[PDB]
Amino acid sequence: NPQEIHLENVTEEFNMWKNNMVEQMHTDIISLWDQSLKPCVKLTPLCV
Amino acid sequence: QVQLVQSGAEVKKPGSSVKVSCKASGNSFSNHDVHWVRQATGQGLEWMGWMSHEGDKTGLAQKFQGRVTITRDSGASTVYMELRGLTADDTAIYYCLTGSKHRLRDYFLYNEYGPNYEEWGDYLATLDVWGHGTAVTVSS
Ligand SMILES: *[C@@H]1O[C@H](CO)[C@@H](O[C@@H]2O[C@H](CO)[C@@H](O[C@@H]3O[C@H](CO[C@H]4O[C@H](CO[C@H]5O[C@H](CO)[C@@H](O)[C@H](O)[C@@H]5O)[C@@H](O)[C@H](O[C@H]5O[C@H](CO)[C@@H](O)[C@H](O)[C@@H]5O)[C@@H]4O)[C@@H](O)[C@H](O[C@H]4O[C@H](CO)[C@@H](O)[C@H](O)[C@@H]4O[C@H]4O[C@H](CO)[C@@H](O)[C@H](O)[C@@H]4O)[C@@H]3O)[C@H](O)[C@H]2NC(C)=O)[C@H](O)[C@H]1NC(C)=O
Ligand SMILES: *[C@@H]1O[C@H](CO)[C@@H](O[C@@H]2O[C@H](CO)[C@@H](O[C@@H]3O[C@H](CO)[C@@H](O)[C@H](O)[C@@H]3O)[C@H](O)[C@H]2NC(C)=O)[C@H](O)[C@H]1NC(C)=O
Repeated sequence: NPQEIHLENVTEEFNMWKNNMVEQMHTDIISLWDQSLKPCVKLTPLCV
Repeated sequence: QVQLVQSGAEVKKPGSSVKVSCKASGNSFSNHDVHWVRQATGQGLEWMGWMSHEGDKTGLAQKFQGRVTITRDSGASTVYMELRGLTADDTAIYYCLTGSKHRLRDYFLYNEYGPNYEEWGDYLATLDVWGHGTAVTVSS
């Protein structure tokens, strides 16, 4: 139950393109990609 | 003893090409080097050229560059040679002979992650038995 409530009588500032949650995603996703990449076979024999 | 066969002798006009053929019984060219030799009466042997028994190499004595080619029938049962530009001083006994070689790596680098770098080459070991030969002469 990922509950949310509307706040009574509230407004709030937001700043798209300033939030760093996005930046966390940028490096988290990259890190994950590499995390699964790392345990794998190199193809450098194919440079022949 | 593998039978060897070669083209009949031929007279040719000056300034022009001739062609010869040879055969090995049992298709034994697959196991022997193809070679061609030239000789004139009263004169020493001259190597003309070769083909590897694998057929992956060919070559000529440098005197023949741009005048000679070597080809073979599929499955290498027979071989051929073409000579070009012949003149009256090219009259000679031509030969087809089988041959042997030693293949030794000439250089290497071991690679941990791939095939070793390698260089290889061929050294002729012996001539094998000679064909009966062909005679070619040039006249008007
Ligand atoms: C580890 O690496 C080494 C290389 O660093 C490997 O050795 C190399 O092996 C290749 C084959 O894989 C050899 O190529 C073949 O060479 C023979 C000629 O070589 C023989 O004669 C040598 C000379 O012997 C006289 O002289 C010495 C003094 O110098 C005296 O002591 C002797 O008593 C004799 O008087 C002899 O020394 C050679 O032995 C050496 O090599 C063997 C391994 O082969 C070692 O055990 C020994 O310790 C020693 O180092 C040897 O006995 C040629 O005849 C071959 O030509 C055939 O094959 C060609 C295609 O490759 C083809 O184009 C030719 O027409 C010809 O074909 C004929 O033979 C085929 C069978 O081989 C038939 O199928 C065919 O129908 C036809 O009949 C070929 O070139 C290298 O020479 C050799 N390296 C060196 C420098 O000698 C070693 O094998 C590797 N180890 C392992 C476990 O893989
Ligand atoms: C780099 O490696 C190559 C082989 O991959 C080496 O080639 C060798 O080079 C020398 C010089 O061209 C060749 O020597 C020849 O020897 C005969 C007789 O002694 C002499 O008459 C020639 O003038 C010549 O010196 C040698 O055969 C050749 N090897 C092969 C496999 O072709 C080269 O030496 C290497 N360089 C380094 C720094 O080691």
